[PDB]
Amino acid sequence: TTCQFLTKAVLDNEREQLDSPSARIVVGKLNNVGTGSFDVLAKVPNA
Amino acid sequence: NENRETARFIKKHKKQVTNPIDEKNGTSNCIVRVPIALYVSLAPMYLENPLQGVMKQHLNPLVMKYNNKVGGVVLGYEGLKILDADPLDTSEKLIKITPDTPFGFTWCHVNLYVWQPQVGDVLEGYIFIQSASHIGLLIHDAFNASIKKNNIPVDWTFVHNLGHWVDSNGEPIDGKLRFTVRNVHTTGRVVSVDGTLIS
Amino acid sequence: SAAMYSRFVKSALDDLDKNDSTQIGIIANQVALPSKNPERINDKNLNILLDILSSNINRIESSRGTFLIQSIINFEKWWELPPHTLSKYIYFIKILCSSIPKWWQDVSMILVSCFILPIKQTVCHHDMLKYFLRMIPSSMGFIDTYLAKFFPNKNDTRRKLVNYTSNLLKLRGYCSELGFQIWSLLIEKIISIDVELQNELDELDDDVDDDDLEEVDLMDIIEGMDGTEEYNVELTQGIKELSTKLDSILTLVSTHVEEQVTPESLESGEGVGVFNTLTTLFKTHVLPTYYTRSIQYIMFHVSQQQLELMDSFLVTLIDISFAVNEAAEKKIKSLQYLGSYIARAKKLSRTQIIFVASYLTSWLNRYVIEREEEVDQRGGMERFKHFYAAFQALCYIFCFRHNIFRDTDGNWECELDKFFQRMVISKFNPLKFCNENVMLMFARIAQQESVAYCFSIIENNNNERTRQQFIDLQSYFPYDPLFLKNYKILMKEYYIEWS
Amino acid sequence: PEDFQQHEQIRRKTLKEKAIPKDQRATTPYMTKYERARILGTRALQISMNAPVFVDLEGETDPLRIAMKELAEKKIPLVIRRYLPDGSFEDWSVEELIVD
Amino acid sequence: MMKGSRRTGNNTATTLNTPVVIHATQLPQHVSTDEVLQFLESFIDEKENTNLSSSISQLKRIQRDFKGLP
Amino acid sequence: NLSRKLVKADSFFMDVLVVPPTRFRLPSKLGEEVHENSQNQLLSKVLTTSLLIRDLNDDLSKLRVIFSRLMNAFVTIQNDVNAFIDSTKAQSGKVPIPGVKQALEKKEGLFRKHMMGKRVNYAARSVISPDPNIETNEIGVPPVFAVKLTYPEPVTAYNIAELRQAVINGPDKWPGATQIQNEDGSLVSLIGMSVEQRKALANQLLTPSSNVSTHTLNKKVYRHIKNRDVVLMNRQPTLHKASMMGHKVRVLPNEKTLRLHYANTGAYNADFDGDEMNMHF
Amino acid sequence: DRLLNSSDYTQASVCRECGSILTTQQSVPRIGSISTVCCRRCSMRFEDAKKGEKIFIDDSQIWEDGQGNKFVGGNETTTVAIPFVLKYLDSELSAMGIRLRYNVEPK
Amino acid sequence: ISKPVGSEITSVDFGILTAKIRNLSAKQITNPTVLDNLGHPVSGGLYDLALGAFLRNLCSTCGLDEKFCPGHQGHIELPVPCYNPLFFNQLYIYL
Amino acid sequence: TLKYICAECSSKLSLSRTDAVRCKDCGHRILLKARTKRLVQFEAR
Amino acid sequence: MYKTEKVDLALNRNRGDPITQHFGFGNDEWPKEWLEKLDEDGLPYIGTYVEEGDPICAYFDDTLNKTKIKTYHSSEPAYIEEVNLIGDESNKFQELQTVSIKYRIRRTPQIGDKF
Amino acid sequence: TFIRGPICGTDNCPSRLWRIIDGRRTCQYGHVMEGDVEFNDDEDGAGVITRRLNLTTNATGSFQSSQLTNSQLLQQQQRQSHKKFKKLIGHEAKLL
Repeated sequence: TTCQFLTKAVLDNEREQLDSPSARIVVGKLNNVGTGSFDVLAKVPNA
Repeated sequence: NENRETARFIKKHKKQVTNPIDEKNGTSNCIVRVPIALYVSLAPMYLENPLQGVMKQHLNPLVMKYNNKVGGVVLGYEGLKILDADPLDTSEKLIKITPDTPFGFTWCHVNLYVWQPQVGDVLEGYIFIQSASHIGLLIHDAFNASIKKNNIPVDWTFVHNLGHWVDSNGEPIDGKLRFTVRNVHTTGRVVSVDGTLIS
Repeated sequence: SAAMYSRFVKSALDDLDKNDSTQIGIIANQVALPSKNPERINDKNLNILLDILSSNINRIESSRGTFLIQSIINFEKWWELPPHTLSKYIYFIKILCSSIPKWWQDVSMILVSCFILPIKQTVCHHDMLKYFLRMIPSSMGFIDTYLAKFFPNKNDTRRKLVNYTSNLLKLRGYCSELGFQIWSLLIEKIISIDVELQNELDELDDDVDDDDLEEVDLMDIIEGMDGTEEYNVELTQGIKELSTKLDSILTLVSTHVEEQVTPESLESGEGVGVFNTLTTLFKTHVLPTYYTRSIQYIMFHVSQQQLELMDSFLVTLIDISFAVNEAAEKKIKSLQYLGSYIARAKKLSRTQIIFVASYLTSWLNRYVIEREEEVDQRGGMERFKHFYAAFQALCYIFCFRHNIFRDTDGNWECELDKFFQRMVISKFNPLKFCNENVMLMFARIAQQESVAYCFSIIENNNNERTRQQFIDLQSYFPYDPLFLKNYKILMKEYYIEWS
Repeated sequence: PEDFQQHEQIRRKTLKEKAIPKDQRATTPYMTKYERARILGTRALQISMNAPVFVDLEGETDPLRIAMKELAEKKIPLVIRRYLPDGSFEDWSVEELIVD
Repeated sequence: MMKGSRRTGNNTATTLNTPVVIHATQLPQHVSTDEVLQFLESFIDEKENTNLSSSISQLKRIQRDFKGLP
Repeated sequence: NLSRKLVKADSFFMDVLVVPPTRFRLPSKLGEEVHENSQNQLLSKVLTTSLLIRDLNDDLSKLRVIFSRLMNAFVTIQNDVNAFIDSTKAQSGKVPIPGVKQALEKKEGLFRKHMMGKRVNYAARSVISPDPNIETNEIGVPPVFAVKLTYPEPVTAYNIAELRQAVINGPDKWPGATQIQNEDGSLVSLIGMSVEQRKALANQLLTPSSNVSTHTLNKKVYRHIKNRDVVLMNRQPTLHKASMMGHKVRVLPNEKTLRLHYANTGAYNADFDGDEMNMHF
Repeated sequence: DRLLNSSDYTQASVCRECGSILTTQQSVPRIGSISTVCCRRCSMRFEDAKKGEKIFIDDSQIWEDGQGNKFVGGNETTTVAIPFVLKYLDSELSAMGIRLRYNVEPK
Repeated sequence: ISKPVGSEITSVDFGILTAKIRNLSAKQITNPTVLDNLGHPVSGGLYDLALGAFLRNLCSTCGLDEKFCPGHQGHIELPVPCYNPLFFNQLYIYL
Repeated sequence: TLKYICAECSSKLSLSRTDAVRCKDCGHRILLKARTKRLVQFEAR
Repeated sequence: MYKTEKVDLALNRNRGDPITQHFGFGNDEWPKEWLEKLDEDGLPYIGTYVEEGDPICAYFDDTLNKTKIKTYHSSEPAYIEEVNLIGDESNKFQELQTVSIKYRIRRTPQIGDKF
Repeated sequence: TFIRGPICGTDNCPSRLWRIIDGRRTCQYGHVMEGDVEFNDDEDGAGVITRRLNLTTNATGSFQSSQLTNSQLLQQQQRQSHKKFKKLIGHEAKLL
């Protein structure tokens, strides 16, 4: 019932926070269940 | 009801600092230091000397070119400072790797010495050549000016043999000329300065 | 006629204020006809159109004024005009782009694209080009994008290829601030033709005399043809072109760099800048090229002219080959390059020969304590590939330069007749693990110089005997004899034969 | 103008109220099976783009097998940021985590 | 097509070339002529102790402009 | 509400449509027979009716029957935009024209067929075959599959010895390559070449290009699938996560089928009588 | 990898002011310039030059299209990596009178 | 992997297109003809060349070709405001 | 001389342009193509 | 494995429509290298080995002034077994427009066949 | 194999084009241009849409083939021209 929920999302004027995995695959964002559940940061020596 | 929208456009284009006419030379001031914040990409080959990596990838392509966000010609830079992603200062900072690529993005502060002239400014550059259509000038030995024929007083002629330009008082004009700055152009990668001698 | 067409072009010029722009699409069309269509404008009316447009500039600054300045740019064969129109055409562009500093985006699109043509064909092209370097300082940037883009195709004739690099070695001496973007554009675009040659090297090129062929030699075909034009393959690539392209181009590199090195420019000029812009281009470009002859002769041709240019490169070549902060397969290749540069170079000093070998035997005698009982531990003989590569370079010197190390008495410098006595019977056995052929001839010469007696240990490999990229670097001698038929004539003074 | 500086100041102060300090973090001291696959993923993805390697690679051509050797000797210069589900985070380095 | 790829090869302003965003964080604050030559002498000495060669020689014209004569 | 914009009534009413770009409205085709699009068919009926209700408004502008066709034209200008968005909420021969709403709601449509269920490059499928002479964590790749599937391997100082040999072998001999990527982004296919060009191009891999925009990037040789790569291997009803496991690659000559150990037949729940498995690389 | 990096994966352009994908455009450059990417509903046509004593435009905010116009503004666009179906989805919801505003946080 | 992405989409707002679509696309479509005889895209039709390049013609909006143009939108000026069948069930409450 | 074969009466029969595609002895329509002397090659496998 | 394929050129017409496309080759042009698979009547030699892509019959339509071929498009190579020539039924003067070719795919017991 | 199209980039190859493994067109010297993606559709009745056909999408890509009456200009006049013996022989018949 896709456009049932679509009209509901517009009449609510909803912001999609993009954190369910079915919403990250739609917008192409990386899923965060497993290896996407953290961030890797590189340590650089110079100030 | 026609003011809450039109106000959003005037302050978008109103320049922050106007150029002042300084030390009573007539010449206005156009060299200005501005602090900026960047969002750049450090690369894996420069992961041992990160300051040299940002300087060689993002800062050196920017010098001596017109930049949109500062409204001027970026002369040089001073004081690069990478923002740490760890709000603990220190040398061993750390930046964030993108998930897909090995590239790391970060924030940086640096002071840009930019050259920002506006309209209504007065500059003194040396005349490169002169003809019976224009006067061409090297502003500060690096920039270019073009005083067109409608922007020259009518009582100033041109003697020909090429040749010197003739003013009203019969003086063949010398290189170091004062001129009023008209609409500064953007169009080519060569960034020129239109001018007037009329007032 | 001359007074008739002078107001014919002012009526069209006054059509900006009349606001219809009548003959701008006609008068400037007339100057846009090609040379092969003789219905174009003559030069007398071209003086008429020019001096109207050189003396009034206010009335072209519009999008209707675009097409006429386009036509002066696209004026084909402007460099073949008579001097009362040529020297007036030159003065147009010098005040066109002065009045509007926008068209220089598009003028040197035409000026750099005519560097294909020869030197005396385009002596006026550099007169306008150098002018706008001292005129427009912020044009050094995008000129470099015009040199790389209008560098010719690799499979062109040499006429587009020996006259482009000639016009581009022309560009260096007038602007050394450009400098590094010239040689990087040459050296990488020489390897494009260079390494397409040695993988052919099976049989010789016949010296056919028809090398320098001809003098100066001097239709729309625009249809809807984008269907199938199948099976017109004829896949053939020439070979004797490619030995003569490197004859043509790389002689002119070494003939003009012969102008660029002489001590009048090495002491008060920019000749050391030539020497530094190639050695820093040596270790970046040509040293990671696998199996490439005939391009390391340029650094060989230059670093032999003075005693300084030699000695300011031997210390550079060794710092590549013995610093820990490099890659190992660079370090082995520079040792591979060092023994072949010393022994295959004619005009050197004899005290330059010994200091390489004195430092090299020092490195083996600074090896003498630290790493000479590591062999018996659990590992391989591949842990010592830097040591074997350095000893192999030592053997390659003595197989060529041996009589230098004989002193006046008849003895050997720095105990070379005692040094190999220790190295052979050491617990590395460098007779087996170095190259076979450089060690085969070293055993013969050690008998004919009475230095070592290492026949029976090369004999002592009967039942006794990753590695493939280490055997192969022992087979790449950098100063193998040149195949190029016409560049060796210059190299005959510099490069030593077999005997 | 200053309206950027009013926003950068907020963004970094909000990012200061999420950084849990090194004395107060309360997650596990183990490398939890997914760091190890992503550390060796990302470090090998750097070594293939000419990163400086801090191990004596001995004829190993595989970039992933090199990172598995930089991990065993604690030579990987990376930092894991463990997100707690309100947004706040703990920065654990790779040297102090314990690999399985 | 070809000249579609020339215009991709014309600019080539990507995220290794150019930064993502640039914001001016304060008001631009002018300096005297006495601090321009104080700056251009140290900045040229830093970058000459590759590319940037087409840029520094324009600064040396600018450096010579505040005290000398073409 | 942080913009404090007003909830207005013209949110409910459509003063204009928008038309999708031409790329999204290309003509349909069957064989040589290139028909007209579904989307243009509905969108023209609105545009004829809009011109009518404009032309007939000029007819009533000079003063009955003309008031009864204008009011009937409001029924059908509403009914044809109702047809443009929905299909069941319009009238239809037997099965009417699909609207943009009904292009979205089933197993097919858009939101499950092309957003959760995309089709992928670098994949292969074949019948599987038993093998006790491979490792249990392995799949036996045929040489038919092996000379097609390629992996971009960036050329560096530690792999130029094995990537020169890949460009020399070319896309016929197995431990080879198919195309190399320059530092500018363009590719160079090695298919039609001979050993002259390929050996003269393997020797240029570590050469820096003169550009400064791409002085960071290096080249990428698209080597074939060697014995050290891995593979996602996929029995087709994936009822649990052990039906999609990661095998190592062992390239076997002289075979036409994927070839799998017996220890993996309980995990995928496979019986070796014609099961196809997807090989994702 | 098996749902973006192999299937479609476009690097599209996105305006950082209206937050929309399909309102972007690379300009037709005037003959000296290089073409750049500029939004459309964040843009204002050059006829709207209505009233620092004067409010003249910096000429770097002025871009053209091939149909003739000059627009002011429309800058602040970026490049994000999306699937292509999101570009097609956002062109089907526009036909329904529905807009999708994308929040792109590095600003 | 050698083309990194910086900015990235973090959250998605839903919304309604106001009738100021005339800002982003005034290339409006009035002719219900799709193609003429002799196969050309007619001006002001549903295959106009300002809506993106088509049949090897250039885009009148991009200046780019058949492949490189992203496509562009176009509006159809309804002379009267007929309502939307999506939001109709939820204005019939409010009426 | 290329020919054909009538499928019914088995008469060998060449056929030219502007001819009814028929046999000329019986009136049969189905008219199969004969094979001529022409080299094909095989592995003996 | 045998397999037939009806090659019909009268699919595109009505009964009141005159003839457009004709079997056999065209002149005033060079259709290259199609004569190794095909005979001078536009039909294949029988016994001929055809792969995917290979021409299977030549026709000449008058509405293009051009000789196009039809193509054997199948994953499995075959041999032309039979070529039949279907005559007309209605009138006694029009050209042949229906040809049914028979292919022969050899099928040795490869690995994966079920016994 | 080769399909002649435009000239090619790189300042190297001026030649025709040629498609590569299933998806993209290259020159014969190795160089390949961007955006070359072949746009082939799927196959699934399928809506009551069977009319208004003018194109035939030849040349391995998008569209623009079969222009209407681009060779019919001699076609309706070659029924009355190709065949002989029209019995219009009036004064030549007395010579015949």
